[PDB]
Parts: sequence; structure tokens; C-alpha cells
Amino acid sequence: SVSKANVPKIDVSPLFGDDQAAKMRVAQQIDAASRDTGFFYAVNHGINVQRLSQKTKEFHMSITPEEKWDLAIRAYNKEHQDQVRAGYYLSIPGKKAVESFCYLNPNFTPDHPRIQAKTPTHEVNVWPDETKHPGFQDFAEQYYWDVFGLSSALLKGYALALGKEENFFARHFKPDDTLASVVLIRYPYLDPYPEAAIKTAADGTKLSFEWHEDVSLITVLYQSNVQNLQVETAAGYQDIEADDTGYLINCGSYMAHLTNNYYKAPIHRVKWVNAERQSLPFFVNLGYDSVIDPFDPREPNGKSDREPLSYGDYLQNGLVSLINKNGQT
Ligand SMILES: C[C@@H](NC(=O)[C@H](CS)NC(=O)CCC[C@H](N)C(=O)O)C(=O)O
Ligand SMILES: [Fe+2]
Repeated sequence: SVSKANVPKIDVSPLFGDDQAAKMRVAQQIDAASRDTGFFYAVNHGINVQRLSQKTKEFHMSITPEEKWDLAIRAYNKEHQDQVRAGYYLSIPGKKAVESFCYLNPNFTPDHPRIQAKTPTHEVNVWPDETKHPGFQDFAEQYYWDVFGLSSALLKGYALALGKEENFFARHFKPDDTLASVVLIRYPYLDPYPEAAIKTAADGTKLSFEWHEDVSLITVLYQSNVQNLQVETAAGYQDIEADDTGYLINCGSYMAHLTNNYYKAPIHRVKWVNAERQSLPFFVNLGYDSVIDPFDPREPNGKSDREPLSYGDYLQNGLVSLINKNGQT
């Protein structure tokens, strides 16, 4: 008595090519999914997810407490005042089970103009010692570009779905300046599992992370094959099936803003499961000054009474608000 949500599997391979009629047939599927539950699995994506999972497991199981403090974001280590987003997010044994590592655009180097200007939401990534984690930084940086490619293709499908030219979103999603992030999250098996680390929903469901809409344009997520996510629907919360061969895709609240809620940002939550598993989201964020004029695909003239919002303003407000609502992660 918690039924499964309709989450279609869509073959996105035409989005990488030049068959325009085939791309329109993919765009139709994206439209349908975005108007129903808001979630779909992208299949035939070209990314080696098994390897991704293996490399990530090797990192999570070998990092030590010393390394974690040395990489910690400022919420856990006061000496690291520049690390708001990038770094290690520690667990608190007996109180908080989850732990994670976040990194941003590898092009945000010490000489990048936005780093020199000290613009909010831009940081230089921190990495563990190469001899303790051979090949990890290089793997993680190449993964960023692999998922960036998949995301650009997906944004082509969303633009066509909405009646726009294929580069409508993608032209604002650029290697030199995207604020996109990867998060490598570890959810542990624990015996006993501390009650303090388990939250409870109004409907009685045990949770690891409460209800929310994503802070993103779209979210491109790989998870282990253990069911955990739920989406709010007409008929209550419904289970999203796991599939550790595909990427789970949904719209974030910036997409909802731009489309006047034609494509809603679905409300979803993370169930508590006592299992050792991985959750590896890529948050598709645009540039700091990117602005798309809002429109409404349900209106004849397509006009909307929403005002333009720059991406940088959206993102900094969003990330802080999500911490205030659902806690530091
Ligand atoms: C999917 C994953 N959830 C999450 O990652 C949750 C909700 S979408 N996301 C966040 O807390 C936002 C992380 C932002 C990141 N630090 C950045 O600076 O860009 C999970 O819990 O499994
Ligand atoms: Fe989410």
C-alpha cells in the first residue's frame, strides 16, 4: 500500500545526433513526462555508470577522518571560510548518517575572472592527496564533463518540447562559466541505526531527507539499485522505482519559473532505508548572469506575468533556503 509512480524510460540517444524528426519524437516524451509526475529515466545515455559507482565506492571507503577535516566545508570547519559549497560534508555518528563530497566546475581556477572578483557561489575545488587516492581527481573531473555532455543533450530535448529552438537553454550552459555541481553522497548501513538520524513524515513514513523542490534548472541523478525516492501526486506520495542503469531526470524550480509552472518542479523526498548505497546528483545550473525571459506555453501569445530572474540570484537564495528548511547535509 504505497504504489509506484509512472516514471517512463526514454531513449535519449537521438538528442546526440542530427535526425531532427527523431529528436522531436524524444521531445514529445519529455513533454509528456514533465506534465505527469515530473520524472523520467534517461536510457541509452552513453555514460559508464558502473565505473562511476566503482570509483566513487573506492573513494568513500578509503577516506579517513583526518582527510575529512582537511577537506571540510565551513559548516564543519571554521578555518575554511571560502568553502561554502565545495568540499566534504561530514557525518555525525549517532546523529547524522549521511556524508558527501561536492565539487564544482573544474575551470574555476585561481585565475578565473569570477574567482578573482570573489563573486558568490563560485569557489576553487579542493581535492584529497593524489598518493592516497590515485586517479580520483582526474576521474572526477572527466565525469563532470561526461555528465555535462549528457545534460546539454537533455536541455536540447526540453527546449524542443517547449516549442523553442534546440539551443534555447544550452546556449546559457557553458564550460567556462556553469555553476553546475556534482555531489558524491554516501548513505551508510548502520546497526543499530540511530533514531536521531531518522525523520518522520506527517503520513508516518520514515525519512532521510524531507520534502522539497530542487534548486536547479534540471537534475541528472545516478543512484544505486535500492529504492528510496518518493514523489507527491494527486494520490499521495508514490514510490519511484530504482534503475541503476539509467539517469533519473526532473525539473528544478528555475524551470518552473521560466515556464509559469507548465513544467512544475516536482515535490519529492528521500525515504529512510538501512542500506549501504550511493546517490550521485548533477545539478544543472546556468551562469551567474544568465537570464531567460519567462514565458507561458499554455497562452496563445506565450506571455507570462513573471519577471526575469538571473541564475546567480536564484541559486544563492535557493541553496540557503534549502539549508534553512531541511538542514545542513
Ligand atoms: C539526491 C540527493 N539530494 C540532494 O542532493 C539534495 C536535495 S536535491 N540537494 C541539496 O541538498 C543541494 C546540494 C547543493 C550543493 N551542495 C551545491 O553547492 O551545489 C539525495 O539525498 O539522495
Ligand atoms: Fe531533490
